[PDB]
Formats: sequence, C-alpha cells, structure tokens
Amino acid sequence: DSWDKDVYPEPPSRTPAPSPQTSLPNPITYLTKAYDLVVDWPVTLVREFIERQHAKNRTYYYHRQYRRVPDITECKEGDVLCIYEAEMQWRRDFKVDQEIMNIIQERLKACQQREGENYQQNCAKELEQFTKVTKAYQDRYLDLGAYYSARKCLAKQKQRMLEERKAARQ
Amino acid sequence: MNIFTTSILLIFILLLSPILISMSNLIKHINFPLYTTTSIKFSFIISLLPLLMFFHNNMEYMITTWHWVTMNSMELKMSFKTDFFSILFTSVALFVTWSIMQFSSWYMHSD
Amino acid sequence: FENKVPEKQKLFQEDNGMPVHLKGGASDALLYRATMALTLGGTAYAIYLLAMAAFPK
Amino acid sequence: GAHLTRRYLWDASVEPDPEKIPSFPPDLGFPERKERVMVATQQEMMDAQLTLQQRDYCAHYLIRLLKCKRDSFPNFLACKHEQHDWDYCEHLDYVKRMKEFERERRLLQRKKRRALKE
Amino acid sequence: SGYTPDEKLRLQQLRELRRRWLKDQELSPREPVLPKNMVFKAYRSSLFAVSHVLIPMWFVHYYVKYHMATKPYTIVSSKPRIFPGDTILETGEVIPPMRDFPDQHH
Amino acid sequence: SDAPPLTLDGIKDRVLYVLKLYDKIDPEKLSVNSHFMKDLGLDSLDQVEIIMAMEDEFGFEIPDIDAEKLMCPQEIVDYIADKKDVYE
Amino acid sequence: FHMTKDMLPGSYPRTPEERAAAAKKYNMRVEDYEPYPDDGMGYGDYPMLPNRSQHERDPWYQWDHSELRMNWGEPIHWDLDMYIRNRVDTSPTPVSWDVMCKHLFGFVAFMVFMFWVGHVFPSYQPVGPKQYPYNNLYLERGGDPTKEPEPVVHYDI
Amino acid sequence: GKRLFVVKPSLYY
Amino acid sequence: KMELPDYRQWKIEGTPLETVQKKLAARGLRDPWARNEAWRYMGGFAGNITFPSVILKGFKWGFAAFVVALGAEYFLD
Amino acid sequence: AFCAPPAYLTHQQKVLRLYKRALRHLESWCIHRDKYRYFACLMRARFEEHKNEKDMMRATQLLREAEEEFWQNQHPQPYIFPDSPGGTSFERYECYKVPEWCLDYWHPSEKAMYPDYFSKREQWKKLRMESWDREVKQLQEETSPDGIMTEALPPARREGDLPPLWWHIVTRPRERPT
Amino acid sequence: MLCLGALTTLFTAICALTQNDIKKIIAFSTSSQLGLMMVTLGMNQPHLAFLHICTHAFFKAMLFMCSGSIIHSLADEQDIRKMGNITKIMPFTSSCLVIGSLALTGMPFLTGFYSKDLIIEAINTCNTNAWALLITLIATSMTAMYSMRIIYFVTMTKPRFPPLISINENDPDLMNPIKRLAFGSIFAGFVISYNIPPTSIPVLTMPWFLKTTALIISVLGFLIALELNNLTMKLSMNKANPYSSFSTLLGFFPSIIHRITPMKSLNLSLKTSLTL
Amino acid sequence: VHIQPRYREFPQLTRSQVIQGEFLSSLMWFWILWRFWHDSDAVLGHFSYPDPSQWTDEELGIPPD
Amino acid sequence: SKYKPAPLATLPSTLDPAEYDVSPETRRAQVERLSIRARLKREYLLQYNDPKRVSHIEDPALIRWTYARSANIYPNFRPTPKNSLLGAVAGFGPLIFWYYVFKTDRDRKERLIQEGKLDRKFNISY
Ligand SMILES: CCCCCCCCCCCCCCCCCC(=O)OC[C@H](COP(=O)(O)OCCN)OC(=O)CCCCCCCCCCCCCCCCC
Repeated sequence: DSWDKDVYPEPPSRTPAPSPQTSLPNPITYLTKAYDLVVDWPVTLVREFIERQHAKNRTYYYHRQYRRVPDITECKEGDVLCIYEAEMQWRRDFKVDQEIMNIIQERLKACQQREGENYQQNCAKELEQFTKVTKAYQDRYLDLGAYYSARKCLAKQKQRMLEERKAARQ
Repeated sequence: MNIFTTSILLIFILLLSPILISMSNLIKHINFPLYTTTSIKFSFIISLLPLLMFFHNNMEYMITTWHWVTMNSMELKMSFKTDFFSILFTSVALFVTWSIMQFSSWYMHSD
Repeated sequence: FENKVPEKQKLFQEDNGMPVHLKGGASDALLYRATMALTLGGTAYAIYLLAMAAFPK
Repeated sequence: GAHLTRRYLWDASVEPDPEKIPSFPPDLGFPERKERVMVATQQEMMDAQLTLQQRDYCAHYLIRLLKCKRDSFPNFLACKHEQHDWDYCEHLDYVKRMKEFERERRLLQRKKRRALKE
Repeated sequence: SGYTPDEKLRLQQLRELRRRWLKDQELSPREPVLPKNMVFKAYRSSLFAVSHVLIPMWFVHYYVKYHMATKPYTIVSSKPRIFPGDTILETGEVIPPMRDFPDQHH
Repeated sequence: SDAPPLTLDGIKDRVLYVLKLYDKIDPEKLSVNSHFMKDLGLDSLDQVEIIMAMEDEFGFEIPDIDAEKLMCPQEIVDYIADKKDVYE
Repeated sequence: FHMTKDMLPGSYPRTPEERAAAAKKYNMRVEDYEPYPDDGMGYGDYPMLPNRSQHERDPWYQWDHSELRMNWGEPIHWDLDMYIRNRVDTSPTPVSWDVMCKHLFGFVAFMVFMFWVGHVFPSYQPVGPKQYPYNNLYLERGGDPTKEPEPVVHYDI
Repeated sequence: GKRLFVVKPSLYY
Repeated sequence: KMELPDYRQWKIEGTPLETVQKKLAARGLRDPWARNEAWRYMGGFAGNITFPSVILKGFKWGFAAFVVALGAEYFLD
Repeated sequence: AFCAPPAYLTHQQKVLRLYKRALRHLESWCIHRDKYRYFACLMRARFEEHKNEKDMMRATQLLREAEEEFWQNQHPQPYIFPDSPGGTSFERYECYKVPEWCLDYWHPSEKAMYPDYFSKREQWKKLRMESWDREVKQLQEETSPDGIMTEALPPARREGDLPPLWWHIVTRPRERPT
Repeated sequence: MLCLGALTTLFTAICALTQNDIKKIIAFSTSSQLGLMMVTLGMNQPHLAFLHICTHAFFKAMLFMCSGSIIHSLADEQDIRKMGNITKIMPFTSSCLVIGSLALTGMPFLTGFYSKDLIIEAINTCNTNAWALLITLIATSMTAMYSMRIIYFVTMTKPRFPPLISINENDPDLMNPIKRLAFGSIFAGFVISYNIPPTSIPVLTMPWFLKTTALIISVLGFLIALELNNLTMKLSMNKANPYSSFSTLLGFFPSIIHRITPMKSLNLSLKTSLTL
Repeated sequence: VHIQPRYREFPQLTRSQVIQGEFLSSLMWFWILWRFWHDSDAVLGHFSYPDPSQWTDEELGIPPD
Repeated sequence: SKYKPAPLATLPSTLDPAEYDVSPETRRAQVERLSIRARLKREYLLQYNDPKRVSHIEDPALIRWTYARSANIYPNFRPTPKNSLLGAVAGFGPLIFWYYVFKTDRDRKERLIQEGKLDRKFNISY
C-alpha cells in the first residue's frame, strides 16, 4: 500500500461476529474457502515470485521539487523573463491545486459510499471541508477564462480585495 | 472484499470472451452459439454468487477499476456501483439472456 | 334528432339465434353479466346477514 | 372511500384535509397526554443502517427482523414471526394515525357546533 | 380473360428454362471440395471451466488484490449492519442490547 | 427439420383436392386440364373464390392480375411451382 | 455519360414548342407535363409530379428500382428523398385525416382535463401524517448538532 | 438432404 | 412422399357448418366451400375447448400433489 | 407479379378486384370460419343479384357506391399474408437474394471449391451469349412501326431459340435461398 | 411521473385490446407494465418498481419465447386470426403461455403477485391523483382483458391455420429454456421478495375492497373479455365504432405524428435551408 | 426428433411434450394451492381493518358537550 | 360518413370520381402512357440483359433530378418580393430571436452575480 491515511483517511472496520441461528451450511463460507484455496494461493505465489524478482532488481525514483522563484507581484511589467518564471510557477501551482480538489472530491465520494444511508450525518465534517475548499477555489481560480494566467489571477484577487476593503469601510 | 469484485469482473470478462473468440478466427472450427450459451450460463452462476452475498450481509460496493482521464478538477474514472439494483438485475438479465440465447440457437437456424 | 328506428329495426329481426334480451350487442351481454354478478352476490350477502342476525356472538 | 365523497360532495368545512394535521392543540380534550415512547435510539439506528423512511416507531421490530434474516440467511423462510411482529407494529401505527384523523375530524365538528351555538 | 397464346407460350418456355436453372443449382456429392469426447460433465464442461473460467479468475484476482487494493479508494464498501448483541471482530466490544419491549401482544 | 419442401405432384394433388371439395365441380369430370368456364361451366366470381381457396391453402397471396390470368388447375400448379421454385 | 445541355434541365418554358421540348426531354406527354409556377424558385422546367409518396405505388409490379418502386426513365419527383418508403407516407387511411386529428386532440385534452380534475380532487386515506421520532429525525436528516432545534412532540393516542 | 448452392459475394478478399 | 387423406371423408353432418348451411337454405342460398372448410371440425379438432378446461389444465394432479404434500407435512409434524 | 399491368382496368376486372378485397376484409372481420362462410355467401348473393345489370352506367354507379361502402366498412387492420406486401415476412430474404454476377467476381480458390457447378455456369453463360444476339434480332422484328405498345414480350417462334429477355427472369435468386 | 405513467399504461392497454398481431399485443403489454412501473415511481416506491422490473422481465421473456415457438411452428404466421386449437396441437407451448398470462394478470402467489398486487395496494392506499388511480385500475383490468384475448384467440376455438401441419416443438433447445423461464415465472417472485431486505415499508391495514382490488378487477376483466370473445364467436356482424378504430389504429398517434413531423421537418429543410 | 407432417388431420402428439406440459401446469397449480393453504394473505390480509365510527369519544379525547 | 383526403392521406385511386366519369380522351391518354412506359421498359430490359455490358446502367432521370436539385436552382432563380421576404425572415428572424433570448438570459445572469443574489454551489469548473 503506497497510500497513507493522513491524506486518504479511513475509519477502522467494525464487522459483526457470525452468529448462525440456522443449522444449514453457508454456501458463501464454502465458496469463499474453495475460492481461497483454488485462486488466492496460486495468485499470491505468482505475486511473491514477482516481488522477489523485483527485490533482486530493485531501483529507486525520486519526486521532483521546485524552489520558489520570485512571485509575479514583485515582477516588473514587460520584463518577460521573470514573467515567464512566475507564470510557469503559477501553472504548476494550478495543476497541484486541481489535484488537491481531486483528492477532496474522492474523499467525499468515499465517505458517501462508506456511510451509505447515514451519509447525511457522518459526512458533515468533510462536507464542510469540501465546501471550504470549493469556496477558496472559486475565490482564486473561477471566472479566469480559457487563457488563465498569473496576471489574470492577480487582477481578480486585487479586484476582490478592493471590493472587500470598500465593504469594510462601512 | 476480493471475491465480490473478482466475481463482478469475471462476469464482464466472461461476457467479453465470445467477442474476442468471434474476432479470433476460430468460429469456423468451433460451435459459437453453444459456446456463447455456456458462457452466459457461467456468467449467470458467477452472478448468483454476489446475489447470495448481498442477500446475506447487504453490502453495497463501489469499484473503481480503471482511471480514464483527469481534466483539471474532474476525474473521469471507470467505476461500477455494485448495488442492490445492479446485482439483482444482473442475475435476472443473465438468466433471461441464457434462455434467449438457447431459444435463438433453436429459432434462427437456416440463417 | 333523427329517426333511427328503421336501422335499429334491422338489428333485432335478425334470426341469428340470440334471444330478445341479447340482440343489441356487447353492451347488453356485459350488462346482463353485471346484473347477474350483483343480484346473486347480493342474495348470497343477504343470507349471510340474516344468518348473522340469527346467531349472536 | 366514504370520507372523500363526504368531503367533496357534502361539506368540506367539517371534514378535514390531510395536510394540516393536527389543526388543534394536543392537550385540548386530553387532561394529560403522554409523549410517545420509542425503544430504539439513534446509536442502534445508525448501527443497523435503517433507511430514514423506516426510522419510525417500529424500528426495534425492524432491527429484530433484520437480525433474524442476517443470522438465518440460509433458510430465508425463518423470520415469519419477526415479520408478523413488525407488520403488526406498523398496523398499530396506522391505526394510531386513523385515530388522530378521526379525533381532529370530530374536533372540527365540535368547532362547527360551537360556532352554531355562539 | 385468360392467358393469350402470346404469353402462355412464353411462360411455358420461361418456366421450362427455370426448371433447368434450378436443377443446375444442386450440388454434387463431392461438393464442397474442402482442402477424446468422454461425456459432457467430465470433458465438455470441465475443460470449459478450467480454461474459460479458472484462467480468467486468476488474472482478474491479481488485478483485484495487487492492483486495486494498492490504490487508496478503489474498492469502497458500505459499513456492515451492526445489531444489538453482536460482537465486533476488530475491536472486541459488545454493543448493549435493546430495551424491555413493553408491547408483546403479538 | 421444419417446413418440408414442396413437390410438383404434391401441388397437383392439393389443387385437385380443393377443386374436388368444391361443390359446383363434380369430381368425375374434373381433370388437371379442365378449363373453368369452357368445360367446367363456372363464372368469374367462382374463379375468384377458387384463387382465394388456393391462397388460403398455400399461405400466400396470388396478386390480382395473375389471378385472373390463371384459369385451369394446370396453370395454377405451374404458377405455384414458379412462385415457390419447385423444380421437381 | 453523353448527357448534354439539351437533355439536362433548362429554364422555365414559355412557348408551346419549348413546353413540348421539355415534355419530350422529361419523357412525358405534352398534356401530362406541367412545370412549376414561375415564381423564381429555381425549379425551372422540372415537372410537377403529383405529391404522392412511393408507398402508394403498386407493390406487386417489378419496378426497375424496386426499393424506390419506380421504373427506369420515368420522371422523378422533386421530393423523392422525402417521399421514399423509408420516409413520409401519403397513403389513404381507413378513417379521415381530420377525424384522426380531432380524435387525438380530444383524447389528449380529455386526459389533461381529467388529470387536472384528479389533482384538484385528490384521493387519499383517512389517516394523519407519518409519525417520526427525534424531532422528525433532526440529526439524521443533517441538522446542526451545535444548534438546538425547536422540539417536535408526538403524543400517544 | 437435397442441398442447393447458395450465392455469396467474394468474401475471399 | 406424403399421402393425402380421402376427400370423401370431409362431410357436413354435426357441424356449425351444418348450422350455417341451414341458415343459408332458409334464405335460399347454398355454400359450396363447406366441404373444403369442414376439416377443422372433425377428428382431433372436433371438440369444444372451454376456458375452465384451459385454466384448470393439470389442476387434478396439482391438487393430488398438494394433498400428498399436506399429508407429508402432517406425518413429519 | 409475373404479368405486367395493362393501361386500364376493365369494369369486370374492377368488380372482381372489389369482390376479392371485400371477401378478404370480410374474413378479417369474421375471424371464425363458419361466420365467414355465412357472410361470404351473403356477399356473393349481393354480387349475383346485381350481376345482370344491362345499363353499365347503373353498373358503374353501383360499383362506386359499393366501393364507398367498402371503404366505410373495411377492417382497420386487415389480414395480410406474410409473404405479401405489408406482411411480416415481406422482403425478409432480400438480404440473402445475392445476384448471380458475383460468381464472376469470386477468386479461383472459391471457384475451385465448386468445380462442376461452375462448369454448368459457363455453359449457361455461353448459351446466353448466342441467345442474346438471336433475341435482339427477334425483338427488332417483333416491334410494330407505330401505335400501341405493351410490356408483354413474345416467345421464341422457332426451334433452338429462347424467349427474348429470359436471363433476368430465369436466373433470378430463389425466394428462400437459405 | 405519476400522471405520465398512468396515461401511457391506459393508452397502451387501449391499443392492446384490439391489436391482432401477437407480438404487437405483447409489446403493448410491455408498454402498459412499463407505465405501471412509472406510476410506482410516481409514488415514493422505487424498490417496488425494481421488483416489478425483474418480474416483468421473466414474464415477457417467456411470453415472447412461447409466441416465437407458435410462429415458427405455424411458418412465420404472426397474427391471432390464423391460429387456434393451440391447447390441443401444442400442449407444452399452450401450457407455458397460460402460465405466463395468469402470472402477468396477477394470479396469486406467482411472480406477479409479489410486485403488481403491492403496487395496486400502494396506489389504492396512498395520496395520489384520483384520475390516475382510476385509469391505473382500469389498465390492470384491461391487462386481464387482452391476456384473455390472447388466450382465447390462440389457445382456444377451432383451428384457423393453413392445413399443412409442420408442428414440431420436440427440440430440447426449444423446450429447456421455456422450462427454465416457467420455473422462474412460478418461483422467482416468491424467492426474491422473501430475500429482499425491508425497504420502503408497506401499509397493510386497509378495507377488503381496497385489499382484493387487483384480484377483483383481474377476475372481472377476464369475465368481460370472455363474454366479448363469445359474442365475436356469435354469428352477428356489428358496425364498427370510433372507439375500436381509435384502439386498432394506435390512437392515430403513429399516423398523425409520423406523417406531420417528418413532412414539415424535411420540407422546411429542403424548401428553406438548402435551396433558399 | 422430427415427425411426419399431416395434411388435414390431428398431428401425432409425442409423450414428452404432453407429460412436460401437464407437469408444468400441475406444478403451478400445486404451488398456488400450497401457498394459499399456508399464507392466505391474498384475501383480507390478517389485520382486520377497524371501523372509525365505533371508536369512543373518551379515547379520542374531545371535550364533552 | 365521407372520406376526406389530405395531402398526408390522399384520396384512393378507385374512390376518386374521375375514374368513373371516364372519357375516350382519357383512355387514349392512358394508352399513350402505357406505350411510353413499355418503350422505356424495353430499352432498360435490353440494356440490363445485354451480356457484353460491363458497367452499371446510367439513369438519365436520376442525372436530371440531381442536376435540377443542385446546379439549376441559381440559374432559374429570379428575385421576387415574396422570396426576398422569405429569405430575409429565414435568415434574420431566428438569429434576432436567439440573440434576444441569449442576451436577456446573460444580462439577467450578469445582474444576479453582480448583485450577489445568484450563488454558485460547487461550480468550479465552468
Ligand atoms: C399529458 C401530456 C401529454 C404530452 C404529449 C407530448 C408529446 C410529445 C411528442 C414528441 C415527439 C414528436 C415527434 C416525433 C417524430 C417521429 C417521426 C418518426 O420517426 O416517424 C416515423 C416515420 C415512418 O414510420 P411509420 O410510417 O410510422 O411506420 C412504418 C410503417 N411503414 O417517418 C420516418 O421514419 C421519417 C424519417 C425521419 C425524417 C426526419 C425527421 C427529423 C425530425 C427532427 C425533429 C427535431 C425536433 C424534435 C423536438 C422534440 C421535442 C420533444
């Protein structure tokens, strides 16, 4: 499992004990035992062979990290070099933000499927999280257009800040 | 949690098997209607297995087999909602289609 | 209003074998089954109510 | 039913409508009225995963029937007694609803008699 | 009226050639010139089960366990029904039972 | 299996069977070459009824113009054979 | 090919000799040929064949174009592609077109009017509402746990 | 059996 | 080949076609296709099929199996 | 089908067509066989009692009134034979009625799969090859210089000769090829 | 949804009383039951609708398979006017056809009882449109009537087919799937309905005329259609009426709509867009 | 499997078809009779629908007048 | 009780009154029509049954139909007030109608967002 519960949370499973009041055999248990003994053992043997071959030939890969270039707010008008630097930095942050929203939506769908009927009550805290992240995404990226850019995002943020400042006057 | 998904995907794989057989250039040697009828009846049995499991524990499943594409904040993934309606209609449709396939092998002869 | 007597005078003198109470068509047969189904059902319901008056709890 | 033709043909002032039920205070005519008591509480409701439609005052019988079915899943014809208990609880709830309907209908008739007496 | 002698003679000759053309549509006994059964339960249905069912079982189950459970939120199930009197396998605690059930008329 | 093929002799036998079951034609005078008005003495309404009987037997409709063209059981047999492709 | 401008369609005929030439080109009779009115709609000398679909043609006849039910060389209707057998039908009906239209409209209006009648006069049972505990399931339907709702009280009867 | 020749297009290509 | 029956067995007696023939002879009319039509009312088709005979097909053996099952339940319990 | 329609239908042809259509719609209405036979004998009596009309303008007027009554009293859903147009199995096997000229386009391998049938096939093609010139000559002889011309075709009027334009009639695909 | 489903089940039952092709009759039966399912979804009962999905699937599969065996035995003959005496000439097909007709009409404790009867109980005992209720009950009665029409004109009376008997239903590839679908249409509704987890709780406290409503209207529908069929057997011609013409010509909806909408659409296309 | 066609007589009926048709019809009728004997909730239910008029004003709790 | 024909449900060819009031001029017209049909049928049958033919049979009627429907319309088009008005309506009226529909909806939407009354629930990918 390459994933972890700090980013993909999951409540611990609480399954009930089998309490068969009837005397009839359970075909589910019979078929599960037969399915394990016939299917799961050869599959896990093949997977163990594959994993020991991987351990024989093990390699490593790294996750690239970019240092922070100067932001577009300190960028001079018309100097296209650091304009390009801040623009590609903003594009990288935009793609990361898209994936952040993807994780949050996946978490919400997982909550709904796990809770089933009780999704109106037990999904409340990540529904609030989804509402907050959706509101912030609408504050930073909505209505930019097809040619979204760091300059357009900054203009939208400046307009919204001016509106909030004017509303804070009274 | 593995037998359920394996059974559902085996239903789909058993359905797609006669199509690959049809494009595999051995229909001229094998009995395709009988082969497909046996495929549908086996799909019916491996569809009865999650029917019994849902009749026991009433578990509803969501299986995300394949991630198709990611477009900004919208992630198109090939997902199956194995639900009460899905399981029961799958079993009923497979039984009915097995009957129709045998009836078709009888009916659409000299074709 | 139009004189439709002679055309209805042809639909009843046909010697087709149906008795006089059934020559008019399917409406009359439906109505005769209807008056059988509530008279006999009513009579059977009548003798049950009389028996319930006859035998207290 | 006879209530429909009496409302739509005889009079609609004394015969009620199904929306605003009750239209009278609950203590009117009852010297004391006890709160309706429920067996199951929200924790076993959530653990039994009942549908919000069926989380009514027979949820305890519903949980008993579901537990019987999950235990004796083979030989599914084994919870007839629990099914009858749950159905009779639902029948009692339906009779309670009819009692409330007839009570407020007679209260509407009493209001008409009061208005005629005034 | 009936067939004219112009047309009755034509249909007699046309149908006579129609019999000959349909006669020639027949096939010779050598036509066309093309250049371990056991029982049904032991061979016909057993070889199908170990090839068209058992072999796809293994490839599917490898993808289900080692390529679906490794991704985080792929196989998600609703929580199982927990009734009073049940015992949790993972936790080990017992949920307390219901109330005293005042109504037992039926 | 189903739908056995037709034969010329079977078609002739069935056509003569229905023409024998017709009341206005005496079965002793009836032959395969007996003309419907010349030596059987029928009329055009009887011709239409005969064609309808053959149609109701063999389960398919003879079109109208061929129907007035057909006038003896030999012609009717030939038409049935030509329509259903009975070469023997 | 070998089709020239004297066999291709031309302009609207004015003189009777032009009309006869157009009829001979379209392989019709002079009396039967009748071109479209000269309203400048691009029809030219193309004939006004009667607006009858191909369904009404004789089906027992061996047409040269059996799918189109047409012979070879006969003039083709301007609206062939809409009057083919896969498309609009103009065949006579056993009951008149206006009778069918008024019967359909009367049926639809009767259904709509009686649906409105049933909506203003609903049919139900002599019962009250369904009783639901815990403030009509306030927390189950998604209410705020911190806020305290107005209590909904149901009494035994 | 009396089998008859069936006419088919060129499926060889 | 397939052999036809003898057309002379196709008669009119005891048939709704006789009823039709009497009704036509009351009007001075004769029906000539009656003998051709008569094969549907003779032999194995000569019987009045009724709706109880259609619905209650197998009802005798169903009732017998029901009584046997009731006796088996009584003997087991 | 096998006979080409004339310029106009005669009065007798119209009367017989109306009689057949009326009896078909009569059996469609009657369903039951004894009822159909009774009402068909009644309709035959009607046609017989209007048979011997001598005016022929009264006959045309009676035909007009009879067809108006037929259009008023016809079955909305009449019985159509399955092989007849408008039927259920009409034109069902046209997807299998493959024309005979694709055998000219088969490969030598598929031709070698059926040797003697194909030998009979070139025999038929060569017979068509002489008969075509003979029949063009005959059809040029048979054409009248001017006047009425119908769709009927002459037969072969001498020995060793075939009826003109015989190929598309004789070598048509079978009604049930498969 | 409630009004639309009631309208379509009423209309398709109306068409199915006077349709003559057996596949057309059972297709309008399919559309009527689909309308009943749309009514059930108009009420807050989706699980009853899905139960009737499974029930109707079993019924229509076996009904069309039996009809196809009749057609293949009678050499592509499709309408009921050229059938008859099926109870004696084809006993297996007639028996399974009768089983399907009874189960579709709602003979008790078959597959149809556990969905259709609960649907009628729900519509009778919940607050809905009154006219939709009345035409739904009428549609159930007419379902009984056209099932009786099929049973009469196919399995009863005298033979009306062409004389040459090519009847051979002895093939196991024909017999076995009809047998499996008959086992389904007898027991599958019981098995499924007793295996359903309890959702969308029903009401069972109701008067006798609101409880046995579906059975009563099925019985009267069978009786009315039996008397109508006996009158059609009776030697008398009645003049046709616009009600029968409307029902036979599918309410004139195909003729009117399929002639006016393609005509104006294609005429607008050619005479305006392309040309003009 | 194949059987000889008949021209105008009743066809010869094999035993397998009549026995299996009778078996299916008898099985359906046995199932209906068995379920009607065991759980006869097809008629009247088992709940005895009350009459609202016979209820008393004291248990309905209206003020007396 | 009279059949009323329509453009979509035409009059039957044997219920029309012209077939019963027939004239010798009409009979000669149908004789001539049969003659023309027979000549065309004979020509097509000769071309169809020719064995030396190694191509499809061209149809001058189809060629004329395609030419009239495609390449002759603008040579035979003359501007009249009627078709000028028809072209102006068919080329501008739908455009103006959809302009006003979309402009009204978009102006209402823009007004709602600028006054803040319209909320966007989870619309993040527009
Ligand atoms: C109580 C409330 C009641 C509410 C009621 C509401 C009613 C809504 C009705 C919505 C649908 C109306 C339009 C339906 C058109 C159907 C046309 C069609 O497919 O007709 C088929 C017909 C040929 O079929 P037919 O002749 O009937 O049968 C074969 C027998 N030889 O003809 C053909 O096949 C012709 C070939 C096609 C020609 C082109 C058609 C283009 C259509 C474009 C339509 C665009 C607009 C659609 C708007 C839909 C709005 C919902």
